[PDB]
Amino acid sequence: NVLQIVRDHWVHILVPVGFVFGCYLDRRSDEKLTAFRNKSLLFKRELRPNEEVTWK
Amino acid sequence: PDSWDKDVYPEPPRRTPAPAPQTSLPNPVTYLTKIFDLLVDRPVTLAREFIEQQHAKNRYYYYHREFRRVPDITECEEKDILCMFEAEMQWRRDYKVDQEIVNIIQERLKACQQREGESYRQNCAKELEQFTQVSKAFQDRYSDLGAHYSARKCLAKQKQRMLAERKAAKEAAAA
Amino acid sequence: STFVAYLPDYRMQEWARREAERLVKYREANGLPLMESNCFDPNKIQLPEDED
Amino acid sequence: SDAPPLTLEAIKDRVLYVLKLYDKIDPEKLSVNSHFMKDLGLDSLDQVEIIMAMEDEFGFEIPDIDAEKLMCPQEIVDYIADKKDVYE
Amino acid sequence: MLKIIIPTTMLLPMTWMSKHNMIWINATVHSLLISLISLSLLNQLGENSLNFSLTFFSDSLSAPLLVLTTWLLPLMLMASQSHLSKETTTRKKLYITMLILLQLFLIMTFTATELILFYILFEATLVPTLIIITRWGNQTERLNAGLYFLFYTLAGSLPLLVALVYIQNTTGSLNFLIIHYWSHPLSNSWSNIFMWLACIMAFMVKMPLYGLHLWLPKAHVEAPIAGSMVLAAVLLKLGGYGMMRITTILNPLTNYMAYPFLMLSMWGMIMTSSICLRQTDLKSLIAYSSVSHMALVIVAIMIQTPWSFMGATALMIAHGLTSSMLFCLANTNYERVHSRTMILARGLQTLLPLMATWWLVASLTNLALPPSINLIGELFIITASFSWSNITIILMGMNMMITALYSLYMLITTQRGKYTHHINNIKPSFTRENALMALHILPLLLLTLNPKMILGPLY
Amino acid sequence: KRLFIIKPSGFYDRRFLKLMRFYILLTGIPVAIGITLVNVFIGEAELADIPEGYVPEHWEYFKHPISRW
Amino acid sequence: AFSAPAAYLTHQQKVLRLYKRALRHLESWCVHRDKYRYFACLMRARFDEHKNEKDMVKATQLLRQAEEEFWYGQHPQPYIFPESPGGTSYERYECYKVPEWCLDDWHPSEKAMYPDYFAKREQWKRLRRESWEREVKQLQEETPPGGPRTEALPPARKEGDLPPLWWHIVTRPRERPM
Ligand SMILES: CCCCCCCCCCCCCCCCCC(=O)OC[C@H](COP(=O)([O-])OCC(O)COP(=O)([O-])OC[C@@H](COC(=O)CCCCCCCCCCCCCCCCC)OC(=O)CCCCCCCCCCCCCCCCC)OC(=O)CCCCCCCCCCCCCCCCC
Ligand SMILES: CCCCCCCCCCCCCCCCC[C@@H](O)O[C@H](CO[C@H](O)CCCCCCCCCCCCCCC)COP(=O)(O)OCC[N+](C)(C)C
Ligand SMILES: CCCCCCCCCCCCCCCCC[C@@H](O)O[C@H](CO[C@H](O)CCCCCCCCCCCCCCC)COP(=O)(O)OCC[N+](C)(C)C
Ligand SMILES: CCCCCCCC/C=C\CCCCCCCC(=O)O[C@H](COC(=O)CCCCCCC/C=C/CCCCCCCC)COP(=O)(O)OCCN
Ligand SMILES: CCCCCCCCCCCC(=O)SCCNC(=O)CCNC(=O)[C@H](O)C(C)(C)COP(=O)(O)O
Repeated sequence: NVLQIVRDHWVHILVPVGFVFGCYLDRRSDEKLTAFRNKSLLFKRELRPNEEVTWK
Repeated sequence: PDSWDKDVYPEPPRRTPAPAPQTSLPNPVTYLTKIFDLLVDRPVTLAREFIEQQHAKNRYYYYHREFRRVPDITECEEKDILCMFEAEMQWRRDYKVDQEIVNIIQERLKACQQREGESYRQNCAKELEQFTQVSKAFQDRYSDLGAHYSARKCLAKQKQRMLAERKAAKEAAAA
Repeated sequence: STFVAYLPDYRMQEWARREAERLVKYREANGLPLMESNCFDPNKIQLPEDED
Repeated sequence: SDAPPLTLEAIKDRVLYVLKLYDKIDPEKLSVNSHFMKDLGLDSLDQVEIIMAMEDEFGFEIPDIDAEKLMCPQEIVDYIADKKDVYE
Repeated sequence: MLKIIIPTTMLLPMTWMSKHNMIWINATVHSLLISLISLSLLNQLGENSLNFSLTFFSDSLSAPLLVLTTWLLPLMLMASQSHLSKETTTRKKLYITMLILLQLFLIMTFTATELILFYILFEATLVPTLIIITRWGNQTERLNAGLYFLFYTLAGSLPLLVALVYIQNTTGSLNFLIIHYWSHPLSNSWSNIFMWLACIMAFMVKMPLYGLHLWLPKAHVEAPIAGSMVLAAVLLKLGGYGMMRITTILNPLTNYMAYPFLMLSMWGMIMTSSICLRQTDLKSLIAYSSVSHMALVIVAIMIQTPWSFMGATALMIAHGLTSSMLFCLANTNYERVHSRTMILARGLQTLLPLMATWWLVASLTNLALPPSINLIGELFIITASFSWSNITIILMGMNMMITALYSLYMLITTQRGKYTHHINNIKPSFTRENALMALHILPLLLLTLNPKMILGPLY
Repeated sequence: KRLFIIKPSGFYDRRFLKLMRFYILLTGIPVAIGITLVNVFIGEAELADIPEGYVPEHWEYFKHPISRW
Repeated sequence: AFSAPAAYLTHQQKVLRLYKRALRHLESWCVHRDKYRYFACLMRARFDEHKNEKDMVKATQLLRQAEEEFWYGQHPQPYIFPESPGGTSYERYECYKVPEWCLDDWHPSEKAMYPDYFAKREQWKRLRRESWEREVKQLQEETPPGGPRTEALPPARKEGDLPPLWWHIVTRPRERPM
């Protein structure tokens, strides 16, 4: 049943997939700007007994 | 109620007189007040009681955020962008807090003018003087900065004022 | 519209109000001026020494 | 509510009423088909006074170009009827 | 910022691979979805802008503009699909592609971190707009309009390019944050005077400033409906946004370089409002009204106060919504009677009552009825101007009167009186048109409840 | 006597208004009921001091449950 | 309103119109019925004084100076019948007049109500469609080669003919349409 309706409605995945991919690339871009993570005079903090980073 | 600090938002002891009837006629206001009470204020109070019963079951809190004190713009050297950034953010937060201080004082002034009735011109002089002091200080700090204001422009304004005041005092000492 | 109506206070106006409340309480509890015409400490400023 | 819809019959009774209240017209010899100038012996000024009486009657003004030609009571009835949208 | 941008790009192949009878449905659905996602940029930190990355950032100045762009795209699609019904599938896809490319260029321009990227995108917006006007424009006059729109814009923007590269050679950077933190005063010299002019004239011609405004009646009148919508709602605001950004490196020179532009904008406010009173074309009237509103925005930006910047932001947003609504309203009647003359069709309230309600509401927001955001912006600008000089009230007061006059004149001429006897092809309003009007109007009214969102960075 | 009143067609405006009301309400009645249920059963948080050595999460600085979420 | 105008007014028409205007303005000045009746008879007499003048030039000058007198002595606020072109109800019901062609755009559900009215309307439309060509041909027959000379239209002359250009005169909305 679903063959040809997939073949005629598959275009409805392009924009949600682009949204997900953009969120992913924004996270990857964030991963490049960590030079001052937990290093600012205003927010520098002592790590909790188990946490690794103050933000990801 | 106790929710807000009565030192920041003060009000006088609230003297109200006792009813001294002078006639045999019934006062329709008090009867209307009993009717209003027993038709409106009791159902509303019961509804609020139930709502707060449901509130107490699930009690959670939030915390006011506290900010350290970082070096200001005076102790940042000329091209150090990180010290400048943190100093500018701190100056902006202080500007916001000063706006809110002026807001509190203005609220006091307005509440006094309304409360004192026909005697506001004499009974609200302290509120007026307090506003005048706060307004003068706020004006010196931030007026004429313009849009695109910054901590550096506020510092330049302060320094210009300090130079003028120093020179005035110096030529007054020669008098 | 609902999402925009319930946006968290990232503009920090509640925080600013509470901060001003603390400051006003402390300052007129101690008899200090509500605000100072100098935004920055005059001891951290080094004006040019001579003016004539 | 307001006035009942006009009926040609009430119209024509009213025009005849005003016409026999006119001193220059013989009542016992006026008909709904009587020509003003030709049968009743009037001139243009009499006819003008007659249209003005008709507007005073029915409370609405008649244009001069249209009136020039209302030369018998039936023509006045037809004019008023077609103006006020009465079919019966 | 990538999360908003990639889906917009995705819209491109989604429309190129869609079935011939589903292009409008698909584009509208996913445009609306993109608009919803964008809605999340309105959360602003306070002290500073949100810097997503080195290349993109969002501001409180920026967030309102982006949401308006993304929201305007589906409305343009709804307005277009009627007069484009006879078109081939490929040309319909090309038209939608033009609209999508325009949205993509606009989103990037508002969020670019540095001026050279802002300049490139701000100039790239010219190509799709020109193609839309000259290819889908109804009249012969569209070709002339396209030339006017192109040349007026480039004659301003090329000196800006020279000035920008010179500024980066002398300062070392064009990044807006570095530009702001390392700002130094502009001396009073001939070199600095011409640098100021080269930094300002492009945005002046985009607004448009009075006397450099002649391209706008041509281009806005000869364009198809979606072209006119995007030209009035968003493309005029590029000048305001760019000026608000660029005036940080221009102090203290602006104190006296602003005088002729303030004089032009105030007097030309009066002039274009008066022009609206004797206009035989209905689109021409809406165009000149836009000019009058943008003159107010120019004054607000030139006087450089926090209240004036807040008023300018609010007025930009409100104008963008109201002007698009007015253009769509005029286009419905044009679709009926195939003429732009205002006295051709009269007494339309007797034939189309709900459309008359839409007309009344659009005319009421155009004259800035309280407490609409049009009046919020106008009132804030008027107060700042009063502080600047108390004599501005006379000009401001006069403008308010003439605006009420021509707004209600348009309403009365098109909706009231008796219908033209001969025209008998005025069919009932379609659901599409009513929904388009509501989707313009509901957002404006909703904005009154939360004024701070459209207020800007100064707030 | 009852005459016919010549009016333009009111079917299409009425249908548009019914459709708009229908969709607005379709999604906005559940939101109103949900906000009421949250406000009544969950409620806002109360201001408290930051306990010793504790560090709150970023969302624990706001009081309304919907804003917190 | 209903009659085709002529190229000009004759001396007689001008005189009658001035008579009517003078009488109406005199009634405006003379509020009460008896006093107006008296002065209107005096007016009619003063009007009849020059009734049988044969010199056209002196009659024209009499008319001219009479018009000057009327203009100097007119009422600044004459009585107007309420639905007349200056009346307080002049165009009051124009917002209620809807053209009949709007009825064809009605939804079928709207025409489901009123079936008899719409059947009779289809009959009227058939009548107009079957009369149009005869109307056009008749107008072309009865009209001089150099175009028409006045705005007058001929009646029907044959058996089942209708007067040419009748549809928008017969199907006027109404004068109290709601
Ligand atoms: C429409 C169709 C056509 C199209 C038209 C265009 C439509 C376009 C719409 C576009 C979509 C818009 C979406 C916007 C969403 C915005 C939502 C939002 O912002 O929520 C805000 C806000 C949310 O509250 P919150 O800040 O989150 O909560 C704070 C607290 O924690 C909370 O406090 P709490 O928890 O203590 O309170 C308890 C709780 C519940 O309270 C209670 O249960 C108790 C209440 C007291 C009752 C006491 C008496 C009752 C019991 C007595 C009898 C029984 C007991 C006795 C029995 C025995 C007797 C012997 O309170 C509530 O839940 C209030 C209801 C909230 C409803 C919000 C609805 C938003 C809908 C959004 C979508 C829009 C869809 C539109 C259609 C929706 C359908 C209408 O809700 C309100 O603002 C409600 C307003 C209340 C106003 C009170 C009256 C003030 C009037 C003064 C001004 C007027 C003066 C005169 C003016 C001038 C006249 C001349
Ligand atoms: C036709 C029939 C008419 C009759 C029927 C009328 C029915 C009633 C209509 C009137 C309703 C009045 C409602 C009044 C508002 C009540 C709620 C209001 O207060 O919400 C506001 C908030 O409104 C929203 O902010 C509106 C946001 C704007 C919506 C945008 C829609 C999506 C964008 C669409 C495209 C936009 C393009 C332009 C972008 C710039 C302000 O909330 P606030 O006082 O703080 O709340 C305090 C407590 N909180 C904060 C916890 C909630
Ligand atoms: C139709 C819409 C078009 C857009 C509008 C464009 C507006 C551009 C106008 C520019 C505003 C002012 C330009 C420069 C500011 C002052 C100009 C000058 O006249 O002022 C005096 C300048 O003195 C003399 O006037 C010299 C200039 C005279 C020569 C210029 C020719 C002006 C004729 C008008 C031509 C129209 C130009 C626009 C073309 C369309 C000031 O004395 P001074 O303190 O010593 O000079 C200050 C500069 N210093 C400090 C470096 C020394
Ligand atoms: C659609 C119509 C728009 C028209 C806009 C035209 C006006 C644009 C503004 C002026 C354009 C040229 C400005 C040059 C770009 C700035 C570069 C700069 O600032 O460098 C200056 C150089 O300044 C100049 O050389 C500019 C001189 C002008 C040359 C071209 C003249 C063109 C016409 C000028 C007047 C028109 C401008 C306003 C017209 C507005 C439009 C009506 C200083 O550098 P140095 O050479 O190193 O000097 C210090 C070291 N010795
Ligand atoms: C207060 C308001 C102001 C009032 C001031 C007005 C002043 C008016 C003074 C009097 C005006 C004159 O005498 S005006 C003098 C004009 N003289 C003539 O017309 C003489 C020739 N007569 C004819 O042509 C016809 O007999 C004719 C008379 C038309 C009748 O015709 P019928 O019988 O076939 O209808």
